Amino acid sequence: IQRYVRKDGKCNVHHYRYLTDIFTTLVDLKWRFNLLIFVMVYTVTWLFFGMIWWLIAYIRGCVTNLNGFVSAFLFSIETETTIGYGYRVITDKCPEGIILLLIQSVLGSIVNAFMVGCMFVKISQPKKRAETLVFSTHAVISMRDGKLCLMFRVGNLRNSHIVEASIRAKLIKSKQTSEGEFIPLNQTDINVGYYTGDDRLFLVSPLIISHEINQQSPFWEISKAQLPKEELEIVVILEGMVEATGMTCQARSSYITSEILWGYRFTPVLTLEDGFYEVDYNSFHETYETSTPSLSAKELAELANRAESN
Amino acid sequence: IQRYVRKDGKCNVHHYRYLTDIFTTLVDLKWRFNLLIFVMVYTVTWLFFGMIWWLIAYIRGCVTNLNGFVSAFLFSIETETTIGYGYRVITDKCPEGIILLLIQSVLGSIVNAFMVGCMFVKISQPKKRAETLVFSTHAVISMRDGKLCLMFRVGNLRNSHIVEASIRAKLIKSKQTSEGEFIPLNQTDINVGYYTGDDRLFLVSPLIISHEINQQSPFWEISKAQLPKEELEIVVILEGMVEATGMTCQARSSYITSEILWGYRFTPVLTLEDGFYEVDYNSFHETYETSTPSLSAKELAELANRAESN
Amino acid sequence: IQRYVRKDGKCNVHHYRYLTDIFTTLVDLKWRFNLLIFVMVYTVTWLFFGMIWWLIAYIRGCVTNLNGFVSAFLFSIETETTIGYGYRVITDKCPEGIILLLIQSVLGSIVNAFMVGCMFVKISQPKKRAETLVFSTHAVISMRDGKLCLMFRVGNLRNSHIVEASIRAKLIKSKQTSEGEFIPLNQTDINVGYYTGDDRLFLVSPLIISHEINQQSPFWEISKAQLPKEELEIVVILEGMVEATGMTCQARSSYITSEILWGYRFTPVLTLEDGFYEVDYNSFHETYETSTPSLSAKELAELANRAESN
Amino acid sequence: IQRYVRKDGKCNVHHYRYLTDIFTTLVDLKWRFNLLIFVMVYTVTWLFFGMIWWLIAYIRGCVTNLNGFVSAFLFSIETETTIGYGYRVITDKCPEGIILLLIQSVLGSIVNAFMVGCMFVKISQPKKRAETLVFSTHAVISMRDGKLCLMFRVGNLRNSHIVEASIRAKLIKSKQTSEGEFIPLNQTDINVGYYTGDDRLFLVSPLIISHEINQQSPFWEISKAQLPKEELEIVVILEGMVEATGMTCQARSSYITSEILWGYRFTPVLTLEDGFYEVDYNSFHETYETSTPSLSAKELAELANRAESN
Ligand SMILES: [K+]
Ligand SMILES: [K+]
Ligand SMILES: [K+]
Ligand SMILES: [K+]
Ligand SMILES: [K+]
Ligand SMILES: [K+]
Ligand SMILES: [K+]
Ligand SMILES: [K+]
Ligand SMILES: [K+]
Repeated sequence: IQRYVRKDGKCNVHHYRYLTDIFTTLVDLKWRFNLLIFVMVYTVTWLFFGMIWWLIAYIRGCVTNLNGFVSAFLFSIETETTIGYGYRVITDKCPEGIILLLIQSVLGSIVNAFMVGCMFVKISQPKKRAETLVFSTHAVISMRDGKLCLMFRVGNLRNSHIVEASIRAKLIKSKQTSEGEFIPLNQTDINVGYYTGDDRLFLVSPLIISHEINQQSPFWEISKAQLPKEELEIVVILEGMVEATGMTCQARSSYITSEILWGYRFTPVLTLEDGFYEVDYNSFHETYETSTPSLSAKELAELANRAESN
Repeated sequence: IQRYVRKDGKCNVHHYRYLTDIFTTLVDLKWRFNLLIFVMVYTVTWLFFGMIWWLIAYIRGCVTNLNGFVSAFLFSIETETTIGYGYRVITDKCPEGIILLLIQSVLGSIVNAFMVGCMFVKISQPKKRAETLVFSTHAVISMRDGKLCLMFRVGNLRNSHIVEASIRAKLIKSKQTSEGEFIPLNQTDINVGYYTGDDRLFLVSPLIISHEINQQSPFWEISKAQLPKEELEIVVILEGMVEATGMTCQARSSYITSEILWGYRFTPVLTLEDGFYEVDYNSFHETYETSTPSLSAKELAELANRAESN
Repeated sequence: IQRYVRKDGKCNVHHYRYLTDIFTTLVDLKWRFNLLIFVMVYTVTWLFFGMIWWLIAYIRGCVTNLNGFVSAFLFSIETETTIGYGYRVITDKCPEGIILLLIQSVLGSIVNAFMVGCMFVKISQPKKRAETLVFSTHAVISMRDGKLCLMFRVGNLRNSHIVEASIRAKLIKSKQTSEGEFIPLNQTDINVGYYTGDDRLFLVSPLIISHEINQQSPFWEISKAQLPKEELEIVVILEGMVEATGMTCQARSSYITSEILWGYRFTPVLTLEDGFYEVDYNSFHETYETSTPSLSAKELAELANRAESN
Repeated sequence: IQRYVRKDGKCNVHHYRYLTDIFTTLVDLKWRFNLLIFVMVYTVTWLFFGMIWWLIAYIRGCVTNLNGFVSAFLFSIETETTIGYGYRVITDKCPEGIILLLIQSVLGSIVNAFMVGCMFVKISQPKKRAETLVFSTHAVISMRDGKLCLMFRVGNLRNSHIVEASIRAKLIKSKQTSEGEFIPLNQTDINVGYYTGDDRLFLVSPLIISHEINQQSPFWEISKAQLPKEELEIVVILEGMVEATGMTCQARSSYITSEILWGYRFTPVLTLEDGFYEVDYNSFHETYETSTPSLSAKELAELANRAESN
C-alpha cells in the first residue's frame, strides 16, 4: 500500500453542508474562476436590476435619456458602480423610482462589501507561506551523546519570523489489537520536545529536530536490519503564525520507511562571514554516514546496563 | 432530567451590557434582518441629512434644481452614495453648504466603512465550518490491547485541513460532596490524550478518539450492567483553526448514558483505490459488537493482578 | 497599601516608541475623538490638495467653472470623494493637471483604505466582550470531599460561546528572600486546573472554579483566624476567543484578603424548566455559610494523617 | 565568533517560492515604496485600459468628447475611480463599449479591494507593538531563598494589556557529541516557568523572570569564575496577542556571556502614590550587587547536602 502524505504536504485521501458555509467553497478555488464569477455575479445584478428598472420604466412610458434595454444596463451601471454620468439623471414626477434606487444603492454597496472581503482573504491566505517553510528530504538515525536518535531538519526561507512556531510528529502504521481489531492508518505521537517545551522552536536558521529513541519511542524495537522491512510512515507538522498577519499556518511533510537513513548525519549548514551568519542552503538536505551501531535502541541499551552492572 | 448538549452542538440552557458591544448583538442575527437594518440605517441617514439639508435650504430660499423634500432625498443620495449626478450641483453664494457636505462626505464614508466590516465578518463567521466537522453518533466501550476504552469517532468532511485541531472531553454529572454540597451539572475532564500530546490530532481522515478507562477515569467503577443506570453525559469538543482564515472554530457534541454502547466497536472506514485513500463515509457511524468482558474496568484489573501475583 | 486590580478589571498602575505604532495610539481613544480626527485629516487633505490645485491653477490663469479658493475646495471634493459633479470638469490644454489628479485619485483611495481599516477594528474591538464575562463578587474557602478549597465563580452572559476559554489565577503578595531582597508585588500562579486540563473550561453556564489548598497552595499555612491579617490579593484571568470573530479576549478581576469568605459556599444557580436549563442569575453572587473547620489546610491534614496512623 | 540575536531583536543571519505568496513580499517593505508601487499599478491600469479603449475607439472613428490619448486616460479615470464626470459619457450606437466597461468596472473595484486589504495589514502590522515591549539590559545571577537564579526583567510600556502573554528562553551554544558531531549554534530551552504555568505572565508592571539554576539548568556547572570564559548566549522571547487586535506578536532579545552579571540584583521599580502604582522606569535597567557565593550551583548544593548529612 502507498503513502498517506506526499513529501510536499498534500494528503492521499479523497472525501449538503458545503452551503452551510458557501463562504469556504469560494476561497479554495483558483484566480481565473473567482475573476469570472465575480464578474458573473456582477454582470447578473445589472441584468436583474436592469430588468426590474425597465419593469417600472415601461409602466412609466425617474428616467431621462433612454431608448431600449441597452440603456437600462448603462443606467444600472451609473447606479451600482456609483458612476452616475448625469446624462441619464433621476427625475421627480413618479413616486416609484426613488425607493428602487434605495433598494439598489444599498445592495450595490452590499455586493461590494461582500466581495472586498473575499478578495482580501484570498490575497491573505496563510497556506501560501507553507511554501516558504521546508523540511529536509530525508530523516536519519544515529547516535547523539549515547542515545540513538531519529532526526529530520526544518527550515524557514523568508527573512522574517514565523511567530509561535512549534513542531509535532505522528507515527502512522496499521496495527492489530490482541483483541483482533485491525486499525488501518493508525496514528500515534512521536516525542519531539513536547515534555520540555523544546518543541517550541526558534526558527531563525535551519534546526535539527531530534526524537530520542527510548523505551517509549516506536523505534525502540527496530534495528537497522529490520528497518527496511517495517511499513511505517512519519508525518511531520510545523505550525505557526505569520509574523506579518495573525494568520495561523501549517506545513506538513512525510517520511516513509525507505527515506529514513540509518547511520547518517546532517551536514552543518552554518558559517560566519563579516558579521552575518551564512546559511549554505546547498548543504540543507545533505547528509553523510558515520559509524553507527546497527542494533535496535533496546538491544543497545541492555548492552549498556549489563556493562554498568559488571 | 434532560441533556445539557444536543447531539448537534447547541446547548440546553437559556440566559444592559449588550450595548457595551452593540457589535456582537448584530453578528448573531440572520440575513434578512441585517439586509433590512442595513437599509434601515441607510434610509434614515438620508432622512436625517435631507431634513438638515432642507433646514439650511429653506433659510437660503449650495442648491441647484430642487422643488420639495423629494429633491432633498435625491440630492442626499448624489452625496452619500457619492453618485453626484451633476444635475443638482453645488454653488458658491452661501457660506453654509460646504461644511455640511464635509460633515456628510466624511460620515457617508464612515457609514460605509462601519458596514463593510460587519458584512465581512458575517460572511466569514467561523462557526459555519462547525457544520463540516462531524462526530460519530455513538460512543462505544470495548477492549484495546488489554485495557478497556471509551471511543468515539471524529471527522472532517471538507477536502482542506482545519489547522491546529485538538480535542477534549468533559464529563457532566451531578454529585454530592461528603460535606453535603450538591453540584448540579458538574464538569470534570476526560483524558483523551492531553498528557502525551495525543489529543492534538491530525484530522485528514476520520480518527477514533480513545479514552482509556483506568483508575482515574470516571468509568473505572462502571460495569456493563451498571451503565444503563448511570446518569452521566459526555460532552465532546473539537477546536481548531480554519486553514482558509485564521478564524478559530469549535464543534461540540454529546453522549448520554444510552448512546454509549458496551462491547461494540467501530467499522473501519478506510480503503485504497488507484492511489487515493477511499473514505467510505457510509461506514462512518457504523459499529459492530465484539466479545467484551462485562465487568467494570476496576474489577477487570484486579482479576489481572491476581493472575500475575499467582 | 491598596489593591493592584480593581474588581472590574482595570489595574491600579500608571506608566517615543508610541509613534513606532501610531496605529495603536489611535485605537485606544473614544468615538467623538476619532469622528473629529477622521474629519480633521479628511478636512486637511482638501486644504492641502486645494492649495496645490490653486498653485498650478493660478499658473494656468485642467480647470472649468471656478472663482476663488471656495471652488478649489469643492473641486477637491468632486475628486477625493470621487463625486465628480461634471459642472467643474477636467480639460486637455495643460500638461500638468492629469498627473496631480493621479497623485490625488490614488491618495484619496489611500486615505479611505487606511481609514476603513481602523474603523473596522474599533468596531470589532475584542475587549468589549470583556463586559459580558463576569466573576463572582466573593471567593470562598470551604471543604469539598475532604480537601479545603478556595472557590470563585465564573460566567458568560451572552447566549453564544466564547471558544477556547481557559482560566488562570495569580497570587500577588510582597515578600522577602532569606537573602534580603524585598519583592513588592510579587506574582505566583495558583493551580486552577493547569495540570489536568481542567482549567480549560466549557463555559455554557456559570461554573465554580476551585483551587484545592494543598502543600503547594499559598493557603497551606493560612487558617481562618490568620486570614483577615494576611495581605494577599488574588488576580483572576479568563482568556478566550469570541466565537463570532477570531479576536482573542481577556477578562480580569480580583480578590483581596477581605473578599475571601471562610466557611461559606456558593448558592446553586441551576434549574430545569420545560426543556431549557434555567440560570437564576439572581443567585449568581450569592453564598451561604456552612460548617467549616477553622484550621489551616496544613494543620487539618496532620490531624488526618495522625488518625490513619492510629 | 559574534552573537546570534541583537539586543534589539533582529537576528544576525542572512538567507523562487517568494511568488507562491507575492502577498508577503509586499508587506515587509517600507511606506514610500508601497505608495509609489500602489501608484505604479494604479497608473499602469489606466495605460492598459486606455490603450484598449483607444483600440476599439479608433475602430469606431461608446465615446463622447475625446481628441487623443490624453482623453483616453481621463476617460479611463472617470471609469475606474468611478468619478464619471458626465462630460465624456457613454453612448448606445456601438455593441462593443458596454462589455469593456463591464470588464473594467469590475476590475477597478477589484484593484481597490485588493489594495485596501494590503494597506490595512500594513497599518495593522503586529511587529510594531514589539517596540513597546522591553527587556532589561542585563541579566543577573544571585540567590533567591537558597537557590541560585538567573534573572532578567521584562516590561510592557503601553497602558493597555498584551493578552495571553507568555515567555520562553533558549540557550544557544555550540557543542560536540561524544560521537563527534559538531553542532554550531545549537539551541536548548531554559526553564522559566513552563512546568508550573508560571511562564504565563500577567504583564501589567515590569516583572522579573527567574530561571532557577538546578541540576537541569545549563548553568549548573558554571561558577562565577568560569562564567566570563563561557561562550553562551541566551535568547529571550516574549509572545502575546495585542489586546487591541487579535494579531499575535513577538519580542526577542539576547544576553551574551558578558551581559550576565554574577552577584547582582535588580533595583525595585515599584511605589504607591495617591492610589496609582508608580513605575519608576528610570530604575528599570538598574541593578546593584549583593553578597553572593561564587561557586557553581552544583558545588553550592553539595556543600548544603553535606551539612544536612552531618
Ligand atoms: K508540560
Ligand atoms: K486572527
Ligand atoms: K463614486
Ligand atoms: K461618481
Ligand atoms: K458623477
Ligand atoms: K504536558
Ligand atoms: K500537561
Ligand atoms: K456626473
Ligand atoms: K504541564
